[PDB]
Amino acid sequence: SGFRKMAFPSGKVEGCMVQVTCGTTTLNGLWLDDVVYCPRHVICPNYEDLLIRKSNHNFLVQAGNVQLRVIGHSMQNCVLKLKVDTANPKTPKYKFVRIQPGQTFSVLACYNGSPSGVYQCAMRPNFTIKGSFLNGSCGSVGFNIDYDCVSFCYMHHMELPTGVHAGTDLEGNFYGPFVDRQTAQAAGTDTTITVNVLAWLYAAVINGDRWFLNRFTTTLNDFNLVAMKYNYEPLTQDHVDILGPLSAQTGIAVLDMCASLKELLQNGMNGRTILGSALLEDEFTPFDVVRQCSGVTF
Amino acid sequence: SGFRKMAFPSGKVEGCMVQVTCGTTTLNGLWLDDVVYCPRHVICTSEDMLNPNYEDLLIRKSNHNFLVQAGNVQLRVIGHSMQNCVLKLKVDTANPKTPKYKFVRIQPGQTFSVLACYNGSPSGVYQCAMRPNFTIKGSFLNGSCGSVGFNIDYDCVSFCYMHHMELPTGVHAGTDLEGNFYGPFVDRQTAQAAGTDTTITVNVLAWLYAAVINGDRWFLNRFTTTLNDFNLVAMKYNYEPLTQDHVDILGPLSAQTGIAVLDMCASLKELLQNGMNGRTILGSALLEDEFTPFDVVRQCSGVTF
Ligand SMILES: CN(C)c1ccc2cncc(NC(=O)Cc3cccc(Cl)c3)c2c1
Ligand SMILES: CN(C)c1ccc2cncc(NC(=O)Cc3cccc(Cl)c3)c2c1
Ligand SMILES: [Cl-]
Repeated sequence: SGFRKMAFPSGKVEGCMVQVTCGTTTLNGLWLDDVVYCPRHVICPNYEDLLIRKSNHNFLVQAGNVQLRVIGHSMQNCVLKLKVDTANPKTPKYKFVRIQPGQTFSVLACYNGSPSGVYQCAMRPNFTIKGSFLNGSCGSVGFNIDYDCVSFCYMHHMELPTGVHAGTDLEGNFYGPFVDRQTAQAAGTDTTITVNVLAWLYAAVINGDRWFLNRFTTTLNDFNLVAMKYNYEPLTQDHVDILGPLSAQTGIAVLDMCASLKELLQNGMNGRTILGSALLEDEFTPFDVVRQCSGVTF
Repeated sequence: SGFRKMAFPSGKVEGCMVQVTCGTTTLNGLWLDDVVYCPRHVICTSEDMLNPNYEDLLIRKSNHNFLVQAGNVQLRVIGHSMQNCVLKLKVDTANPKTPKYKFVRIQPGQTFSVLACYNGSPSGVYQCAMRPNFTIKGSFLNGSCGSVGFNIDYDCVSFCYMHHMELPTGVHAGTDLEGNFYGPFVDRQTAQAAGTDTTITVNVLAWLYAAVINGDRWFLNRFTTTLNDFNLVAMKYNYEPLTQDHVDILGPLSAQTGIAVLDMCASLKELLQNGMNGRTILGSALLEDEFTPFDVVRQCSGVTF
């Protein structure tokens, strides 16, 4: 029993974190095989013009107490790839994957190439992440683990004026309409991840919290008309299908759980909590709920 | 900016997790140097749990009855001893991945990271706090026994908890790494219930200072209070008493934000009376008590927004 915001074990990623220094800027790099990946703003913009002026020895890469030798450099979108003379002996089995808004991942926050903490978060529908990052955190990475393979999905680049964070996949493509430069950029209006709130309501039922259940059902169209009014993302048939296993386990149809959610939006919690929360939680996917209520190991 | 429930990186602990098997029971062990630490109830059957005589059950076992598996490698047990509610299995191989470590016993209100494990394989990491009633609100399924709680301030792992059991309310009970239980619990299937839980007042105050550091001041007021008047009001909402030690510990956060501890106590009193009125504090609609003053200083910026 119990339900916590759980991150993947970070060990396989900790063994890849390095410190990258260029001039006065120090940030984090990800060392996989003989390449160190880091945000291209470490050279700071006309990034090709700034990069052409740099030589290999201008990039100082430190792995623990060992200085790595940079033997080449190239840029891929907003990510700088530093070829080093030593392959990381701790390189895990890995993939670079681009995630969708609503999907969750673990973040290993780092400063000076040293991991300081791990937390779980979700890619918001406005493509920002509500992270916890201070100056020096750039280059910290987001990941998921499937079996023994680490899927790297995020690299931290910047903090927006509202305190939320923006970054790229490991191929340097930003999530959201953001650019790596000091300009007037703002996070768009955010919405609630509906399929994740539904998954969290199923987790609450599995853990013995059923006060919000009712005898009613709804159509997908009527639910979406209600959901649009409360700044909730539309629920698609794909979301209904994905919630199938949780529906079969608890005996509560997806549209029956939607009728519970509709009543919670229209009337509130009335002084009650669900899984120790007074707000509807949207940072657990249906897969996260099934995994945490089954004990899958890595 | 931002404020998350943050756990320590778990790598140094993952390299210590092993699977311990005795008869039909399989649970987790912590392999440090040449010793595997695990809950002594691994030697029990479910029938034995009502009134187990661990000394009588242990004397009947030999080294080769304990199967220890580290990854895909079987370790050889060359000795065994019991220390309180933990079993210490001497093995013939020292763990090459043994980090710099200490065994520390924590007090209620202290936080720590938990690496939940099944069959010696880590599945997840989360942050939690030792409740005032000595239980932890964890997330554990069957097979999680032996999973450990820890802190990693600098490069040294301080092990503070080993998971032993789940109480009827769904909360969890366990021991320090010397086998002494936190709370009035026993590793026995008997009528045991968690005592009435309370809110960790000093942690809620630390979290209110974190909110001010991050730029939010809506909950502040023009009042102050005495420590005694604050405690009289706090006890009525099931909040732990705030001691002079707690006031002293909050000193640095008070100096950084410019808000006296008893001035922040007056804001908390008002929050308890009024509720949040549709507002949130650091993205939460409830008063959060699982961040210590030390956690806030470690996570938050040194410059107040
Ligand atoms: C310095 N400061 C108070 C913080 C605090 C917190 C910060 C958290 N994350 C990242 C930071 N870094 C940046 O956003 C630097 C930056 C500026 C312009 C463009 C880009 Cl791509 C990157 C933080 C910076
Ligand atoms: C079996 N099951 C549904 C769960 C679920 C969840 C569980 C979470 N933690 C531990 C479990 N294990 C125990 O509490 C076994 C036990 C029983 C009586 C006394 C002792 Cl010392 C140990 C869990 C067991
Ligand atoms: Cl302590």
